[PDB]
Amino acid sequence: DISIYPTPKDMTVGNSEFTLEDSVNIVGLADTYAFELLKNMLTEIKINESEYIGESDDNIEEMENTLEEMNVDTSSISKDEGYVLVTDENKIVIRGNDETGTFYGVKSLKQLIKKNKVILDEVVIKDEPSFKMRAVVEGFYGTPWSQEERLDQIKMYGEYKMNAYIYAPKSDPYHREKWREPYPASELDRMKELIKTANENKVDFVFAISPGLDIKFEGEEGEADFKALINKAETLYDMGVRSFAILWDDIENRSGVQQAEVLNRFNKEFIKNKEGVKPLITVPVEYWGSSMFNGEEVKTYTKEFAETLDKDIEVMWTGNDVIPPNGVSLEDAKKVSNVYNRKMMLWWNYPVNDYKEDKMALGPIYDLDRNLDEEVSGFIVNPMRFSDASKISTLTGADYGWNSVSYEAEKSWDKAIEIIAGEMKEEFKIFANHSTRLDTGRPDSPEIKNTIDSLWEKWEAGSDISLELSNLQNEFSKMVQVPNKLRSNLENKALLNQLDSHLSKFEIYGNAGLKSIEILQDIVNKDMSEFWSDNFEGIKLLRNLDGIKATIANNVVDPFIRKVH
Repeated sequence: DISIYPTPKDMTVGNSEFTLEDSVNIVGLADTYAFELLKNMLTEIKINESEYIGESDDNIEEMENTLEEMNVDTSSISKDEGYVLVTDENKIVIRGNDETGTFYGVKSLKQLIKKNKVILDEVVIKDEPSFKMRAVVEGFYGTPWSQEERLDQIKMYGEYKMNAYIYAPKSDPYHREKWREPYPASELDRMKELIKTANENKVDFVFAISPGLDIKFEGEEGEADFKALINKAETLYDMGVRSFAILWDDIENRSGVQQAEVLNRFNKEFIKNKEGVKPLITVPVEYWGSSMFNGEEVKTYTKEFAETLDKDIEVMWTGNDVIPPNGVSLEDAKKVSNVYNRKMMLWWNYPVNDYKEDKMALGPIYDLDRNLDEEVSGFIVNPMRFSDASKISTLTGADYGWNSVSYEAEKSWDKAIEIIAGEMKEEFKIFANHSTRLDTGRPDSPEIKNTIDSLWEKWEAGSDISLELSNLQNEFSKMVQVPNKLRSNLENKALLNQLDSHLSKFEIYGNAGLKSIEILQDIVNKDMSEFWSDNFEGIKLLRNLDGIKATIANNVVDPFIRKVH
């Protein structure tokens, strides 16, 4: 099956395939990057000068040979970043609605090519995003991503059509403690590389400022602090920053009016007059739904903040809670969008694990309303400080952000695991299955849990539990085997290193689970001698588990083994 990720809005596969000659000839004028992409891919074919055909164009080009050729398929792709992609048996058309659309068209093409002959299936794809902003924020506490990780992350975003990176590292003082101060000389090449890499990838580099700890609003100092703010933003503009955010999350000041005013002035006196600068982004003091309401009434801060703030300023919130245990429903978002008189942006606190750092979140974006896009214009993933380990969840986030209507968590998770773990995808999922739930997320190993819950009812009733024991034994044997196989074969070694303690603990859980079954079986067999021995071995395995810091399988398997003892 043809597989494009994120899942395209509209895709129809054709009957035939075709192959490519060693010469191509591309007709198109076109986005530098979309075009340089097309090239690097062909050369991974050559460009002929005369008469197989590949027409790559944006709508702003109104290119003749392209628009003419594309008569067979009709265009109601209107949204920004939308594109159409056609292949037929031999022409291939890459028509965006814009420079980004054309880039994404090529990204989808790059996933169509099967390489030996080099074939390219025939399809019509009509495609565009559910959310206009699909971002990752560096918003965890703990050790920041390194330069290599950041660059690596940015490239992944462009690959999967995420269009923004919010640079908000808690430990970088020039975003916060020293917000007034421009970036030193030493830092400039570091930042430009980020910005340039983001630009080449159609990823908005968003610079976040958190002035809230000491900013002044009142009088002479207010005017100074405001000038400081304008200046800093000018610096960043000079580096190439075209997207900005001012954050009030997690500070002292509770003046909604003054904060909104600072934002409106900045929006007025900086944003709208600077060329290519995108809408300002903010986050309130009351950034979770429940913080915004006292019963049915809107709280003072939110009332003043929302009433004062210009409607074209984007506002992030986290859902009903800081970490919503059961995702975010359309009605949750409606309640907040009604107060703010605008589509909200969802800052989604998963896979971030900074509040539970010994457990990795390796599951799909889960329990977010399929039709959130009705009230929400932005989807923002807050990842773990562990970059490679964050990728699986983040990619499901890319899929949801791009195509929320057709997003299915489990099927999406399968594809992300395949992207990240390759040939080891089955072994990886067996592991990741036990590591999805933190304060939010898909519940861990749900079938195993049902098996156990069902087992205990039968056990208390003295009914035969052979099928369940058999089922559990299969699971536990896989748990025993997958760590060595992953340690041996997982190609992503940063990922392997991040997970190594978890994998070792997982192997011991497998063994402890196998022993727990034996203990249960001993009781059924009324074999007092065998029971004593197994019980003793089981206590030792429990001790081995308790000695390892890493948290995995802690909601389902762990209580099972402890209940048996």
